[PDB]
Formats: sequence, C-alpha cells, structure tokens
Amino acid sequence: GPPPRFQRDFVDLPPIRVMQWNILAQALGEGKDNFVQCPVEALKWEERKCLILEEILAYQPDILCLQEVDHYFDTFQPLLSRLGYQGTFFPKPWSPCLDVEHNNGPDGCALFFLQNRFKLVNSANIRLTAMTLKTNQVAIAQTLECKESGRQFCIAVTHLKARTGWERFRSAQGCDLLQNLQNITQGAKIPLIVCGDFNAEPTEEVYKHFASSSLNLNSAYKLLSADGQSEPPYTTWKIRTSGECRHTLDYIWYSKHALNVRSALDLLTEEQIGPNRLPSFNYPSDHLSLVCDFSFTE
Ligand SMILES: NC(=O)C1=CN([C@@H]2O[C@H](COP(=O)(O)OP(=O)(O)OC[C@H]3O[C@@H](n4cnc5c(N)ncnc54)[C@H](OP(=O)(O)O)[C@@H]3O)[C@@H](O)[C@H]2O)C=CC1
Ligand SMILES: [Ca+2]
Repeated sequence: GPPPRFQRDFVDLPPIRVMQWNILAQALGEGKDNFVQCPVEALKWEERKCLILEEILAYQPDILCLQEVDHYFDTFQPLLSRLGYQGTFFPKPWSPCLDVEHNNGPDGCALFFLQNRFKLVNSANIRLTAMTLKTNQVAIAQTLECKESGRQFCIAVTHLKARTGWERFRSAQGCDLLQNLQNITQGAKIPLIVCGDFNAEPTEEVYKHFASSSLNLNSAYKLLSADGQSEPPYTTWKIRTSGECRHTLDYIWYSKHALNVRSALDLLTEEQIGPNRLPSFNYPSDHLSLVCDFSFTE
C-alpha cells in the first residue's frame, strides 16, 4: 500500500508544531531487534534514511524530538540544517549500538528547531539518574524564545529504559527528569512540552508521576479519543521472535494551563498498517511519529 504519511490525518482539536519520533537506530534495526516478518531489504540504511526525511518533510514541524538517532552527524544534522533546523545531539553513555560489528556509533536523543522561528535561550544535556544511580538514559531540555512574540517555552526530549522488569527503574528516571524540569522552568513559570519514548504503558508508575506532577502536564494524544480521557491504543506495533508487540510508549506532555492542543496526527488502522506491521518497505520505524500543533493560551 501507500506510505503511512499519505494515510494519517490531522484531527482538528502562529501555531507551533511539535513532532515526537523514536526513529529506530540503524544498528539496532539490523542487529538486535529481530524483526522476523520485516524484509531485510526494507531495513537498509539508504532506504530508511530517505523514509525518515520524507516523514519530516511531510509534516514541516517547528520542533523535532527524536530518539535512537545513530546517524546524527552524518545525516540528520547536516540535512536538516540545510532546511533551517538548529540541532543538538546527546548520546547514551553506553549505547547498545556499539554491540553491532558494523554500527555507526552510539544512539541518543536529538532536538531540532527552526532557527527562523526561535532563539535558543538555554540548553541542558541531562544524564538521568535513578535515586542517584547514574543510568544509561539521557534527556535534552532547551528554553526557546519565539522571535515573533517573545514568548519563552521549554522543550524536552527523553528515552527511558526499555523492557519489562524496569518499572521501578523507569519511575526513578522520570522523577529525576521532572526534578530537572522543575529547576529549568523556574517552578512552571515557563511553559513546558516534554516529548519522549517512555518505554512504559499508561499503567506504569512513571506515567502516573507525570500525570500527577505539580507541573500540571497533560498528554496531547489523549485528545484523539472520543472524550479526550484515554491514551491511544498504540504508538508502536511490530512482530518479534518473542511475538507481536502492540502498545503505547510514546507521549507528548504539555502544560495544561499554558498551552492548547490545536491538532494531532491520527494513527493507522489495523487494515492500513498491513499484516506485517512496522517497519516495512514504506515506513522506517516500529514507532509512529506523533505530531501536534500547539498555541499559547490568550
Ligand atoms: N558498549 C559496549 O561495549 C557494550 C554494550 N552493552 C550494553 O547493552 C545495554 C543496552 O543499552 P540500553 O540503553 O539499556 O537499552 P534498553 O534496554 O533501554 O532498550 C533496548 C533497545 O532495543 C529496543 N528493544 C525493545 N525491546 C527489545 C527486545 N525485546 N529486544 C531487543 N531490543 C529491544 C529498544 O527500543 P524501544 O525503546 O522502542 O523499546 C531499545 O532501543 C547498554 O547498557 C550497553 O552498555 C552490552 C555489552 C558491551
Ligand atoms: Ca527500538
């Protein structure tokens, strides 16, 4: 069928468009994930590189928050720079990509913004800790200033520890991240948007901490549901040796009292995604991109 970027629609709910995407590290896609039903030819870097850029070009985001970026310096930083994006990259200290014999270096988080829209006010590369234990996961938090209005806001991207058995570990990481954002936003004086692959479904403690934080954060993709009270049924969908995995791990959190969600990019239906799920010949990651338009209240 056609590329998913031709199937997904924006639900209507100087806007700022934020895109959240775990793009699937090249070294991990070929060497560790064991996508037993995705053809190997669809995982080639040249094919994936082109599909990732096409997704970004389709949605023309003002802010791009990425995880699992192992081709920052050779691909995404130079190419997106030519399109007007300023980039920041922060690698995991011990990336699993380094376990692959022909990898392209460590993966990590990246944060891109359109230079002609925003001025960079401050930036922090945060190594997440779990009750003071130094972990292998990271966050980037930047304060930006709108060059037209003068409004400042904070954008953060993170990637938490994966897999079952790390629920308490993820909760501690999230608490550290929230603690950092408390400091950077001066007690919610600055509006906040947090993008990440939290590697946790809404039933996990880490989700509840974000949902009950005094930062007053809402999850943007809940607004796709009828009453706006439920997270989407999935943000990642693939088939491993272990079995078919379909769950919600990706979120865009936002200051409920300071930002309004104007739109959200809808999900694929079961019929549209195809029997072989993601990734595929027409989509380069096992996670769907999340895209929302925000506006400042009043
Ligand atoms: N540098 C070196 O020399 C050595 C590296 N290692 C270590 O391996 C460790 C792994 O790194 P870490 O950051 O903790 O990675 P995580 O445990 O947090 O996640 C594993 C990565 O593969 C994806 N994934 C999800 N489910 C599975 C699965 N069932 N099987 C395989 N992959 C899956 C995940 O994506 P998603 O988020 O979407 O779920 C994720 O990106 C590192 O600490 C590294 O130091 C091991 C030996 C030597
Ligand atoms: Ca992955």
